[PDB]
Amino acid sequence: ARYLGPKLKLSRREGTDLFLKSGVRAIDTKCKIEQAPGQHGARKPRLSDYGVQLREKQKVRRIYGVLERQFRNYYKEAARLKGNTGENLLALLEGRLDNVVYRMGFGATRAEARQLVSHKAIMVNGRVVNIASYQVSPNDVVSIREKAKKQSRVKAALELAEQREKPTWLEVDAGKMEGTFKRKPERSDLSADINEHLIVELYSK
Amino acid sequence: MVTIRLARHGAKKRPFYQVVVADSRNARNGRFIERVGFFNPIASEKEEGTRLDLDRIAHWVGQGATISDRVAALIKEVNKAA
Amino acid sequence: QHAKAAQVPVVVAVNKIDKPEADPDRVKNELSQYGILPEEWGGESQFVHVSAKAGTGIDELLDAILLQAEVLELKAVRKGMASGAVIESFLDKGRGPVATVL
RNA sequence: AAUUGAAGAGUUUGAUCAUGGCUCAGAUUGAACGCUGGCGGCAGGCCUAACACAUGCAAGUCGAACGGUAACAGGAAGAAGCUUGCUUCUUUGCUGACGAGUGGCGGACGGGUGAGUAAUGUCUGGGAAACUGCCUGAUGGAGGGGGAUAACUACUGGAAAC
RNA sequence: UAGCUAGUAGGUGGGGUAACGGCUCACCUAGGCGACGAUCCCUAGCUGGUCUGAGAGGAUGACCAGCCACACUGGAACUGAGACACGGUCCAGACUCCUACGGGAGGCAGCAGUGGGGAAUAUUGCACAAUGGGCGCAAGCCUGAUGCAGCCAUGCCGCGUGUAUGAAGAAGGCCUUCGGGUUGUAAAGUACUUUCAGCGGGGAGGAAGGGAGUAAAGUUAAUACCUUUGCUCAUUGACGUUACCCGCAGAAGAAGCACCGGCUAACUCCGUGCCAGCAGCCGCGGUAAUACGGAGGGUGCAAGCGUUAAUCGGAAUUACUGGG
Repeated sequence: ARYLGPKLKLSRREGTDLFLKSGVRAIDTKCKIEQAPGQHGARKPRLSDYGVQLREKQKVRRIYGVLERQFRNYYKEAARLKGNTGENLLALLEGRLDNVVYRMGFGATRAEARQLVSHKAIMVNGRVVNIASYQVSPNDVVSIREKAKKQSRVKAALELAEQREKPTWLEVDAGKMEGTFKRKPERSDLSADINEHLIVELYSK
Repeated sequence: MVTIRLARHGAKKRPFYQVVVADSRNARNGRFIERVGFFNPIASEKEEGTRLDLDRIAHWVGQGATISDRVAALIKEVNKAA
Repeated sequence: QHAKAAQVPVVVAVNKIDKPEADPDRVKNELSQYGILPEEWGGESQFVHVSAKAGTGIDELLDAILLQAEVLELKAVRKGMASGAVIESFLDKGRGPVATVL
């Protein structure tokens, strides 16, 4: 499991930042955006109609940090449900436990959020939860437990957390290292980056 | 002959019993006349877990069916009231 | 040659002792020729007289075996190690492949 | 409260449009092989020779059906050795039991396999000219007699089975 | 494969079966089945289902469950409620073993396991603790059913092999218009966290029951006795160094595989020179190979990856829906 590789290469290949590093500063100097990685990336791509679909699949998958088989399972569940499949896809991805920790701002990065849920810092409704893929419900309190409370790991994160624009579907809390998940994301609440018919289209063939 | 008995369909190291009316000759997993309840011994803190339609069990006792010792214990556990 | 190249203590025996035409001195002298194990020294050998068909013995052979096992110590590990060499290996129809291990 | 869904491309010709085959992108398996491989959950694991098989194990169980001691586990009685209060050792089915045996019930179930079978089969919907130990409801009898036979003893044919 | 049927088709009577019946017999009549595919041959266990498919359809019947058939080969009956009987029986045949060679014994298409077949599929394991059977009043005994473990990345699914900061844009590699670019925040360095493994502790649930003592009711001559319903006291775990929880140490123990000419996401140099070889398809290579071999860079996917075989799809390419 996990990507494990160099983080900036994925942002540079996709041509828009995926927020993978991005702790202390949103630094231009390191990123080298839109120049592409490797020797021959300088040339204009002139991308295909298949490739723009395949690129958008990777662009979404690399944000949440999922692998294709686990990502396929979310697509199968999103398809059988009534209403738009792309929206029900992004709802299940946003409903991940490692994702909510990043949204509450307990962790600095999505990889550090997955590390904290794996390392059994995070508790949901007073259960500890190892599994990152775990599907959060409406009406779910979430919190850090005593062993991981007030360490250098959480303390540095809560400082840089203030900069963010702040989600509309959850209550932030966090005066005492907890948070509350109020209600479902909808298409307006979540970002405008994703082309939602397009990612669903690729699985049709 | 007809016997009221517990058949196990549940997963490995988590038995979930199906109390059922069947002939004695047939294997535990095998051929049966009808289902009548369920019994989860592993259970959970939820209220549901032992269930048995008494109008069915008293009917089969009236037709002369005999009762396996666990099901006999579970009937005298649930009674009208436990 | 197999006795010297494997560094092995060696004992010999006269087979045809019953016969008077099968005299021990012909047997004793004719294998005394070699550059290892000459005979009639009373050292580096022990001589045995055994009947071919009866047979006769076993005290003299037993004494020769006992003296070589007394002259050089023989021991074996009795815990945590099992080892040895293979004599013969074969296949049996009912039991499968088997092997005789010393 | 409820049963939502359909992609194409390459390749005949100098080039084109048809007709038309071949091939590929998809999903999948009771899989195999190659390279590589940390842990866990759950499920699966001789599809070929219904080809042949060593060894161990896979059906017995009731003394509350009965003769019985073949046991051995005690008691009781009794005889001894003396330590006169004890071990020892013969009797005794008296007993807790129980081999072999008679008799009861089970061995037709549970389990394996896909050889044969294109209709004595299977599946679906109906029927009458039937049985059904074990399991139940209903109503009554359960009286009085006899002859065997295995076991066991006494012998004996047989290499062994018998 | 176009004609096939004498108990064949029908009736009466006798016999037979639990019971209908050409079921089986005697006698009588001449029919029966047949192009809506008889008969014969080849091939095949069937179905609830599985797999694929938008559906219609197609392919298929492992696992799970229902049913039938078979039990070394061939045939028959007994006992029994039920068998023409997998580990019952009798006889014949094949074949293996034993033998005093006259005559006897044996049937893993039960669980393990071995020979052999084959591309290829496992431990000569533990326990009746649990469910369910067999016997028994019951204790209890028996149960390779079943519950469990061992073994294999075989499949599905989950998780990890770190996280953050970090320009010196390091060293080294590769390319270069020899100006540089790239590998590359990757590294190194610094700051943090230790899941799962490793090591030491603690510790659910699967157990309801059954047993021995007691009280009451029912019971009867009876307070017996026995059965039932309460109660108390002793207990009952194969799996099991169980699940699960806590503690310790330290980035420590843990990433490979295919592909990069078009189809089809992802490029240059060097070696070889129509040779060597690649190739799913159209095709590449005969001195500047983005297709071969090697290296660098890149892309896909993950404890798997790829190839091959097998099935359906695309295929309206058997077209009913849906063609000529």
